Amino acid sequence: GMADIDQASKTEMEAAAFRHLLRHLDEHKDVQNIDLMIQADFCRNCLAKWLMEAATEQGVELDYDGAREYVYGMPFAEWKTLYQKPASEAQLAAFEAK
Amino acid sequence: GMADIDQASKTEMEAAAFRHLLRHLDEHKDVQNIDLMIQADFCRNCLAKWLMEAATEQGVELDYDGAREYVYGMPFAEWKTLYQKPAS
Ligand SMILES: [Ca+2]
Ligand SMILES: [Ca+2]
Ligand SMILES: [Cl-]
Ligand SMILES: [Cl-]
Ligand SMILES: [Cl-]
Repeated sequence: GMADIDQASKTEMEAAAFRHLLRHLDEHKDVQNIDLMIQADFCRNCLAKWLMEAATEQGVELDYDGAREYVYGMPFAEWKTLYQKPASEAQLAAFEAK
Repeated sequence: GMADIDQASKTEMEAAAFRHLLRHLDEHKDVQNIDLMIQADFCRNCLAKWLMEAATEQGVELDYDGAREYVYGMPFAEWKTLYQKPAS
């Protein structure tokens, strides 16, 4: 199991799995952040925030724009223009519900 | 940005963010795998499969039950009996 694997390999595997998640989300641009928030309490923006937190743990610098640019594969502003639809009344309500 | 960070730190950050997502999902055991499949096209089993694929990349064995035990924080059988509900 995981307990049996050397730390360096485990870190590489967890890193690889994270990058896989980024590709998956990039391949499903129809999957909206507000729906991720409603269903699962996280979205692409949270992954960017979590990277910034990890940057602090590693003594390195990453700001939110840089983190988002990495997560989205381009500047957030461009992603928003090209791909994002604003929330529906039902999504706002359902977000307000949770 | 991310391209400016040394490779070892960047790897550590990606791994940390993956472990954060695991803790997040463990904190939301209410969030069923079906809803994740519906809304996001992946679920906890997917994360475990991706970890299996990453193990192969690293020249180590991690089988599916091993991967799921890690992702879920306990054997999947036990998780299914305690947390999984039939789909409405
Ligand atoms: Ca990407
Ligand atoms: Ca866990
Ligand atoms: Cl979105
Ligand atoms: Cl957003
Ligand atoms: Cl489930």
